[PDB]
Amino acid sequence: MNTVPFTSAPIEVTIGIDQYSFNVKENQPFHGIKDIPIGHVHVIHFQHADNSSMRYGYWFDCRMGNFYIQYDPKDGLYKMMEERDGAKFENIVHNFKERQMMVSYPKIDEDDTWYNLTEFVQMDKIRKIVRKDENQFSYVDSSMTTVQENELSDPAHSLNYTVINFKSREAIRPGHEMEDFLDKSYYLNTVMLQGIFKNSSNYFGELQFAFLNAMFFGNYGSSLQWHAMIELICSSATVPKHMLDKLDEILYYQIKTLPEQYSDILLNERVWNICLYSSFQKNSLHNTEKIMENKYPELL
Amino acid sequence: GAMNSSNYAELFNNDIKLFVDDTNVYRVTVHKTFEGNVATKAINGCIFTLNPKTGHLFLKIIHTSVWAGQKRLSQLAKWKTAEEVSALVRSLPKEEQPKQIIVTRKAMLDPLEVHMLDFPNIAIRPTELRLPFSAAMSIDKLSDVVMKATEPQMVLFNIYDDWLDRISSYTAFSRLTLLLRALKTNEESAKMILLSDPTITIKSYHLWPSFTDEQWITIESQMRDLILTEYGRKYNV
Ligand SMILES: CC[C@H](CO)NC(=O)c1ccc(N)cc1
Repeated sequence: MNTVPFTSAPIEVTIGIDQYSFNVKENQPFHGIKDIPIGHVHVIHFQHADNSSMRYGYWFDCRMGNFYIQYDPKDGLYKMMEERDGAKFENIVHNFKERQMMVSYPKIDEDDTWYNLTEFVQMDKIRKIVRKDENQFSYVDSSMTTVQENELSDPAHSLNYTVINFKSREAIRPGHEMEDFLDKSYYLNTVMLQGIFKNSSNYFGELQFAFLNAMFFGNYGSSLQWHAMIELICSSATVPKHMLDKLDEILYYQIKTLPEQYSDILLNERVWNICLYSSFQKNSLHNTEKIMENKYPELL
Repeated sequence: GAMNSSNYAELFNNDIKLFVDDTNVYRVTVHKTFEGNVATKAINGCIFTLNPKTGHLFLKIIHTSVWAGQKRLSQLAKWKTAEEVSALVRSLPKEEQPKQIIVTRKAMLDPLEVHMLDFPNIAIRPTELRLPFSAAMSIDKLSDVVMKATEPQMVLFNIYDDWLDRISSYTAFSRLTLLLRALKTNEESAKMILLSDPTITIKSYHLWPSFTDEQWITIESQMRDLILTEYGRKYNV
């Protein structure tokens, strides 16, 4: 079990760690989060009490370094940093634990939610979507735009998701215009899976990361990317059976976890009705269709 | 964006543009089978592709053999239309290629956009006008060449005959749409109007009769009467 210590908490803030959150008051003696499960990526995220504008946070994997949080009064945010002196870090953490100065990652033993949401998400792939190679962790916030959003403006601060565009020469083979537009299997299986992602695990990883950035930061470009990656599968007549079964599980846990009050802005009516009721895969997503019909029947 | 009453003079400026109407591409007769079921029989159709400034009509005749063995023909018809328009554009010299293509039905937007990905600088546009180009097959010479075709064929016409020698494109298009609207609302009466006086003839190289300027005014008046009437006979007013 790993730890992310905080130097202090000078401004009142709601701190999230994966799907959990807790309020910290201005200058409340607070020093961090302990008992963080090893083996998963994690996200630690922030919403200031004075400006609910800009949720922001850091994707990290404790196996890649010792990370801590320190508030910067000049830039006005909590910053993740890496401590390279391992003895200094063990000592700081042990002292804060002895003082009972860290809250517990509050995982219920039965609960596989975080695993199910991050099954295919890897830090190395996150770091290629969020380019900042001098840090081992990755900053994301509500306002960052995607490469594809910039094509339709600061490149260093962009989400380099894989561009998907159904009306593009990449998606459409000369001479198969109708065929490839109405059945996207060649775009899915040859262009994207074999060509760009190499395997379905990397495809699902990017899909899962896009959803999590949509959910945790309200990042609109990430929501667009999540839906496009769903629609590309559902609009393909030929999809490996194991991919359909895994997609159903992936989406089930995403819909299960989504805040009920955010479904109006995070779910695209057209994509979901097309995917569940009109597409080639309308009958292949049983778990997802059942939870969608019982939890968000209005959308449909 | 969409073409409508507010940007109507744009049709007659000096940017090359084409209307594409696909309503006569897939045509069928519906009939009973020996068993008392219903079946369709396709008949030859056509793509109506019109330059509204010059009157040049690229009439691509769609022979029934294109449908043999195909499924979902009404959907295929849109894609076949887009394929043929894209082939037409590629066949023209660069300086003759349109800068905009306006489709009369919004369901043509995606098929044409996909077939024209190669041409990022040609705008594909819908329209809010309810243009009467479906009535093109009420023009006898156009109907005749479509029905007689035994293979795929492109036939070029000027749908304005020689009108542009005496009137502007705006006026020619207005006359064209009035004639087609009339033919669409009441084909029998519309055609009676156009051909009643046997002394006025259709030249071999023309589609419409050789009316004098004064006779066109009378003709146009009779067509507006027809359209308003049928609008009464139809709504009882
Ligand atoms: C940092 C939050 C955690 C909650 O368990 N510790 C305390 O709240 C706390 C307060 C005072 C102490 N002397 C030690 C601990």
